Amino acid sequence: NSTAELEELLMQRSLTDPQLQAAAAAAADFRILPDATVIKIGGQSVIDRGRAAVYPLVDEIVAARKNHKLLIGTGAGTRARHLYSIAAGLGLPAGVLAQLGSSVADQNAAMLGQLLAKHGIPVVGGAGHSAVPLSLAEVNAVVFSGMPPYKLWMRPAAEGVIPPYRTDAGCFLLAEQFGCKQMIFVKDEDGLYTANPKTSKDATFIPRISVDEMKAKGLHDSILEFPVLDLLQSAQHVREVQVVNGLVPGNLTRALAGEHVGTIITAS
Amino acid sequence: NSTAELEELLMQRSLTDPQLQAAAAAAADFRILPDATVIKIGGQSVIDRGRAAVYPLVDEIVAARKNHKLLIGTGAGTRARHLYSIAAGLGLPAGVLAQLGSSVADQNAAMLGQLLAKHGIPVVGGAGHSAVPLSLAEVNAVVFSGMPPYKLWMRPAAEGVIPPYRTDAGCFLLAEQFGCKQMIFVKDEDGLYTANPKTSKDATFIPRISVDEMKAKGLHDSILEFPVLDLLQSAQHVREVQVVNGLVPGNLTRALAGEHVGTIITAS
Amino acid sequence: NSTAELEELLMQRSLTDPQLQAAAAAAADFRILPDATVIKIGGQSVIDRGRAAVYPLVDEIVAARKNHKLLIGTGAGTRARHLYSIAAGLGLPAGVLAQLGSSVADQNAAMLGQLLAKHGIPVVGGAGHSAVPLSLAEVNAVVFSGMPPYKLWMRPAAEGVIPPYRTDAGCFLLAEQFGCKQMIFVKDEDGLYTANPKTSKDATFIPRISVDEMKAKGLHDSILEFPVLDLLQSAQHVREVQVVNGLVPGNLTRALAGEHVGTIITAS
Amino acid sequence: GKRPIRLLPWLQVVKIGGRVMDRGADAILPLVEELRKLLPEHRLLILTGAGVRARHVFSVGLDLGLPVGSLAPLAASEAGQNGHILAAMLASEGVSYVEHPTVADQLAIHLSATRAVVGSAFPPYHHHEFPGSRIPPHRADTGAFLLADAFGAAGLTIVENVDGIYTADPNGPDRGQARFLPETSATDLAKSEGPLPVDRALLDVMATARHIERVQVVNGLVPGRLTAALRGEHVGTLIRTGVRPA
Amino acid sequence: GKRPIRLLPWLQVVKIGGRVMDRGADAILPLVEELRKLLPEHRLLILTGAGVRARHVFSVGLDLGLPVGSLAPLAASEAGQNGHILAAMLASEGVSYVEHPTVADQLAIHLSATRAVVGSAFPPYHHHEFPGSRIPPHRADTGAFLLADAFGAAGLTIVENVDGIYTADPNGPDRGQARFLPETSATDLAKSEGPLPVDRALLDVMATARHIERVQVVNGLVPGRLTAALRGEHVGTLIRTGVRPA
Amino acid sequence: GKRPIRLLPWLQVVKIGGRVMDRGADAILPLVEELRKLLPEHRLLILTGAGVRARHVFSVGLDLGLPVGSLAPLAASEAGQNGHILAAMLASEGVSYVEHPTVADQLAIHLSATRAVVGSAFPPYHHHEFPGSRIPPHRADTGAFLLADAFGAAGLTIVENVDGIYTADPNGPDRGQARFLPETSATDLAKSEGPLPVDRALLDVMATARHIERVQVVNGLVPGRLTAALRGEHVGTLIRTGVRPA
Ligand SMILES: Nc1ncnc2c1ncn2[C@@H]1O[C@H](COP(=O)(O)OP(=O)(O)OP(=O)(O)O)[C@@H](O)[C@H]1O
Ligand SMILES: Nc1ncnc2c1ncn2[C@@H]1O[C@H](COP(=O)(O)OP(=O)(O)OP(=O)(O)O)[C@@H](O)[C@H]1O
Ligand SMILES: Nc1ncnc2c1ncn2[C@@H]1O[C@H](COP(=O)(O)OP(=O)(O)OP(=O)(O)O)[C@@H](O)[C@H]1O
Ligand SMILES: Nc1ncnc2c1ncn2[C@@H]1O[C@H](COP(=O)(O)OP(=O)(O)OP(=O)(O)O)[C@@H](O)[C@H]1O
Ligand SMILES: Nc1ncnc2c1ncn2[C@@H]1O[C@H](COP(=O)(O)OP(=O)(O)OP(=O)(O)O)[C@@H](O)[C@H]1O
Ligand SMILES: Nc1ncnc2c1ncn2[C@@H]1O[C@H](COP(=O)(O)OP(=O)(O)OP(=O)(O)O)[C@@H](O)[C@H]1O
Ligand SMILES: [Cl-]
Ligand SMILES: [Cl-]
Ligand SMILES: [Cl-]
Ligand SMILES: [Mg+2]
Ligand SMILES: [Mg+2]
Ligand SMILES: [Mg+2]
Repeated sequence: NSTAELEELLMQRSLTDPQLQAAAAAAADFRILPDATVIKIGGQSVIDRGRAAVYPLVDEIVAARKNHKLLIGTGAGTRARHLYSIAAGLGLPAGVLAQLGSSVADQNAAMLGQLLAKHGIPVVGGAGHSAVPLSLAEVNAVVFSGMPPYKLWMRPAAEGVIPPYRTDAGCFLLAEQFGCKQMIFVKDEDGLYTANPKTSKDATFIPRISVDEMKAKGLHDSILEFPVLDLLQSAQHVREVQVVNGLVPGNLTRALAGEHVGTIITAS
Repeated sequence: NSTAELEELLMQRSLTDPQLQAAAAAAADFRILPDATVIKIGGQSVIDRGRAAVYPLVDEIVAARKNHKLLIGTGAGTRARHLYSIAAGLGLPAGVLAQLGSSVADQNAAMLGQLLAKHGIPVVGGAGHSAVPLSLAEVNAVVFSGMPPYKLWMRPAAEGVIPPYRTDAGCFLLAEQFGCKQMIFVKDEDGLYTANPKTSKDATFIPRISVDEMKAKGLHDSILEFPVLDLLQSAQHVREVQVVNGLVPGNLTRALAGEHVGTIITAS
Repeated sequence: NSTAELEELLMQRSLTDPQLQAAAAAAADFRILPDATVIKIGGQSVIDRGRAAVYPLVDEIVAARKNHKLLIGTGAGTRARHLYSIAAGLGLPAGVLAQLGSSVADQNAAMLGQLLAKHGIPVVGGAGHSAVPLSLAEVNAVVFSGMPPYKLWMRPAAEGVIPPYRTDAGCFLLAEQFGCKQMIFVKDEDGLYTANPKTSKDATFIPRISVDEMKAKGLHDSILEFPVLDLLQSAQHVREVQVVNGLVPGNLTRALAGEHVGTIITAS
Repeated sequence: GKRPIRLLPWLQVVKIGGRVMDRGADAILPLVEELRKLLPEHRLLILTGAGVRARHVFSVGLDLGLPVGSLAPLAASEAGQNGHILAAMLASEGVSYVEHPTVADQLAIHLSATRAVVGSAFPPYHHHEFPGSRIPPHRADTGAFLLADAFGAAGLTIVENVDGIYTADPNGPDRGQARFLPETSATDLAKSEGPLPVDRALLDVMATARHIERVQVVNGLVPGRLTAALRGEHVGTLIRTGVRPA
Repeated sequence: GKRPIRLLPWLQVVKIGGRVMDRGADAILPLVEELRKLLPEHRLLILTGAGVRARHVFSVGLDLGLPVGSLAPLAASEAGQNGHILAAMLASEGVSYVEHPTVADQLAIHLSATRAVVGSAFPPYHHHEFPGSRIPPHRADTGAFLLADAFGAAGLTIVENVDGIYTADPNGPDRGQARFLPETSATDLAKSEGPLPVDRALLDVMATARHIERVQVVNGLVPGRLTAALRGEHVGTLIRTGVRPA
Repeated sequence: GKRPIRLLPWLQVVKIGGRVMDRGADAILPLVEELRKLLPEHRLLILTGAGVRARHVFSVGLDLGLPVGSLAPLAASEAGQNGHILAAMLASEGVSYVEHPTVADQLAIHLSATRAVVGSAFPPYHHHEFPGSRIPPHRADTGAFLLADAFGAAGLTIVENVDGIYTADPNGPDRGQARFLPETSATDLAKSEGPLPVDRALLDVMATARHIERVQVVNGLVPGRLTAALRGEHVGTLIRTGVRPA
């Protein structure tokens, strides 16, 4: 379908028209930041734990940016869960909770950024303004808060008022829409298990699994926000993700070097 | 006239006083960004044409910034003309149309900037914050929207509600007030002709001409917003401009190298 | 006191509890920008004097940033005193005057920044976003306005409506809270004297003095905002300051090189 | 437990299609006069869609290969410009355009200050838009509904350039087979394939709605239908969301 | 000469403790109902404190070694979230949350638009917080008073989770020795050592106050006490600031 | 066709000279009292000029060699500070200072919320100021007129520290030859050389005006003249713009 056929459809049809949708699908595919890696630093799993968890990861970030462009997003953690509990008890809707949780991820980005400032790494709003930092060997990394911007327009879950799209989904969608080469989630477990390893004695480690396989095992909502798995299956650019343990020294460095630590989750 | 005479006048007279005006005219002249070049990328003439026009110019920008500091402003184009038509049909004044047109130049700056982000080149508000980008060999260029900030305070034309000061004037005044060394307008024609080359069979190319000569030929409003020619005659720093064809491969690169492609319009 | 004892106190006690205060005092001490120097450029003493004072200091800043990370804050000066006089005559409170004075320090930061833009040095809001500039040899410095952000929440003085915390205090608190290594106040006198050298014939120069010694001599409010001396005695990171004459060529360069020009004021 | 509270239960939300605005003064002036007469009757949040200019920026953006997250904020700009145009025509009545963060956090105080405000119907998904289609999914209809339902508003009325939803595009190739649908459910529409005058994502967010029980699509080119729809009169297509009433 | 003029002499300022908000619906819903009934009686600036979430971010921040200027804006965020929660519950009455710069420069127009606004009680000291303690000094009580006195407001009432000030922490280890103080001076409190339910910095800014003569601390968990305090009735602890009346 | 519509036809715009504000309480307090009594009579946009502090920043800026585009925003800051001072004195009446983007896009809702707002008369030309003179051309008088005419306001009144326009500076060297001009045209003034109490650029924008037919310059140091001018009474210099009435 030529550009001419696409423009005619774009002008004459509703965007809902399947013929228009199909013509747009044939458009060229440009990756905005193809050589960058998006990293999510867990709020509850990492930053909430303080210096014992955060200081080693600061060292890894400083070492890794010598050879890797990094987009580092922060989670929210226990203070967001407290806000969610207060607001949910008041009957407030998901859109209001979404705004509250964003403030907590901002706090964590500020604390992490202040530990990195002397290394030249700034705190930015998001990947939209990472162009100059990522082009400088002196910096080559940025920190941002991982919450998506939906705010009051957050789509609610089928049940309950907890926002379904939180910092895992925010960071993933940033990797996807900027066409980044890699998405790494930094948590407090080695990876995916057959059961929650914190509340199960004999869970088995899973090095590699597809989204479909996860759902068939009953793991749709385990170590990642389960909306992320659905977004992953729809993604154009980021078709797999890696989940690693930020509490193991060097795990992030080794993941960036191509070592298969943790669990690789594939769209297909 | 000493600084003392100027300060006495500044304190005792109205700013309208010719004696005060003349004393201020004798002040020193500081150029803020003397080694930068301002480039306007046409909206209708270039960006509206899509990849066939834009992709080659992205390549030229990336190649040119290795040796030239660049301030790259974007035009608006057909979407602004649609907005102008809607608003003019409603009887809205020039100041309101001015605000509408700014949004379109912002769109074009965003699209061009996203193609340049992986090369380290940011999208900024304007030249006011280009200091660090322009000092880095890795970047050495910025993209901004070319519309002036007048908004509702836009001075209207003598006739009609179309804002007279659009992206040509915005980019020129930026070059002038930052004391840049060169102003290049990138359009879709080789330069100025004796008549509109799109709607005239036998127009003749004009390599070099003064503002006065243009007016005497009836070309006051041809390839540039005609207010720009008047601003050019009043300019302190940028006393000539160059108009080149962005659709000819390498034309921008060759203009930056000092080759006299296109048309040079001089204030005198 | 372990982290566990601190967290229990933080959850169970009022922040006013002396036991909680003492436990927090034992926390680790992180310096955010330990290798940077904060410099205050006086408004009335320097910038208000024009090119004869400002141009030589621009040269020193450009030369000094080759070897020193610089956080350069601007004072306000005579235009702020005019605003203070107008507003005080109207009975407006200190909080309102504080907002007015901030605009003047912003003006001075803009003028100084425009003289430095071609050298790659940006004007920023404050030290919070100086990470990337300070990591680049091409830049290695930023300019900001020195007024604190208290605005309407300014604590008033015991007598009168003049805001007690102005650009000296703003710059000092920035040096203190980012853990910078050095704080230099650039004024229009060689340093501290036994009396105001402008209005006293036989004042004696003081090369080094403590805050306590200053108060005992009746110099609590002389060459620095007297609240600064009290803040200096409470500081964790910046326990002395240096006051130098910006009108003496090279004085700032020599202070940054460790030469004991001017007066060193110590907390103890 | 129970559904969340209604933040602004007295609010009426009206979404104006961008293609209605595209028609210029011929369509806008009658609509502005009808809105003027509605100000004393309702507390109105008026939200504008994007229209044809978003199609053009999609044409350029797709030609440049840009992803869907890049196209979303570009289209949203056009909805905002339509809102500025509409608000300007109502300025003498005390109506102004307000931004997303003001809509999200201060709509209450603004509707205490004046009878109506105008904003953009496009939601702030932008570079965090969902992947899958190269056309941004969460458009003006979807954003207007998300907002109306989050607020617990009294209703959402969609103002179109057609009478409502048909069984085929009433201006398209199969226009001869198009039958008007006075009443339908979001679930029934979602299970259908073919074009609609409303976002397909609208049907998805209707399935998770917590307050809004029905949305009427009415022809803004027929004076009086918006007024009638805001009184609950059936003059267009009624879409049942699946929210059950007390 | 004379003291500065009163900018908003008809204003009543109410500071809601963050630990009151921490109690959730059980405490917030009665407070929201009392505030609803006060809207027609007073022109209210409602300011929220931070509460327990600020203690947690202090725990993490101090563990990371961050200075007091870094902890101040982190705690202020929590006060702002409490304000957004409270404003949402009052949105149907026309109440919205407003930011610091709006509070500082446009409070007049906003209280002309609606009967009450909500904001953060924490002052914008942030990275310019004073050194000395590792716990940020200028907290919610201090910011609320600075604002109220700068405006020349008619009063400031502090809403606590206790009846007022005691001679010891009424929930702490020496709770058995705690005697209730119906009335005290800021100077007398300042010369005392031991915990208080109000910032120690509050006592300092009271010493330089120019208008506010008394501040009452009342139990927000007892319905009606806020209403009584706003009428000058003595239902908690009265703090005399040292400002002398005409 | 026809001239553009009037956006705010019921608006009265008042420009207060910066040199009037420079006189301090002696001039401001009587002006504030007169403005207070005008609030119930008119819907006022009050715009402040820059005054002497802009002359000082011009002195420093020109000594540093800065171009005219750098001096324009520096002078505009001083007009904004004058606006903040004036608004503070009127805060108890519900009046606040509003920024340029609020003036440009939300003036309607703000004048629905309160009877008057204060803003800066300086236009946002800033670094895009026209070259030619080293003194920024588009100053307070010019910005106030551009705004008033763009809005289609009912009038613009300029409040000066002199009775109006003379044939020479009434406080200058040729003050002995200065004859008062009760009435003049912008074109006649433009063809004259010599100082004026209004920007020369004001005369240029009057030539392209679309609504405002006359602007009166009155002495703000004489109580009552502003009140009279807002009722169309001739108490100063009337400037005819060249706009023709129906
Ligand atoms: N099958 C499973 N395998 C591994 N982990 C699991 C599984 N099921 C549940 N989990 C739990 O999921 C948690 C990861 O979610 P968590 O919210 O901690 O991540 P996070 O990034 O810290 O979130 P936030 O950033 O929002 O705080 C782990 O702490 C782990 O205990
Ligand atoms: N005498 C002439 N010589 C050359 N070109 C002329 C002449 N007269 C008219 N033109 C036309 O002027 C046009 C340039 O204006 P145009 O608006 O396209 O520039 P632009 O930078 O794309 O504007 P914008 O950026 O606002 O879209 C050319 O397309 C050309 O057809
Ligand atoms: N004992 C003293 N020794 C030295 N200087 C003194 C003494 N007492 C008073 N001064 C005066 O203090 C002044 C320094 O204060 P000044 O306000 O000029 O600094 P500044 O940084 O320019 O302030 P701002 O930046 O707010 O304009 C000097 O000009 C000096 O005349
Ligand atoms: N099944 C259908 N029923 C009715 N109209 C349809 C149908 N399918 C397609 N259409 C077309 O959709 C058009 C409306 O287009 P669209 O919804 O894109 O405009 P809009 O809602 O004004 O735009 P925006 O979403 O930017 O506000 C109608 O004119 C009609 O031709
Ligand atoms: N002398 C005292 N009198 C009364 N209460 C005290 C005293 N000393 C300590 N407290 C304790 O202080 C508690 C109130 O805590 P705090 O003031 O920190 O909460 P808050 O004011 O809601 O918080 P925020 O300052 O964030 O608004 C009371 O519940 C009480 O246990
Ligand atoms: N022809 C004239 N007629 C009247 N006044 C004149 C004339 N020429 C000069 N002036 C002088 O202009 C002065 C007013 O100055 P100016 O207009 O700069 O102040 P302003 O309007 O308050 O300033 P701003 O433009 O910042 O608001 C008068 O006091 C008068 O001395
Ligand atoms: Cl769709
Ligand atoms: Cl002039
Ligand atoms: Cl304390
Ligand atoms: Mg539609
Ligand atoms: Mg308390
Ligand atoms: Mg004047």
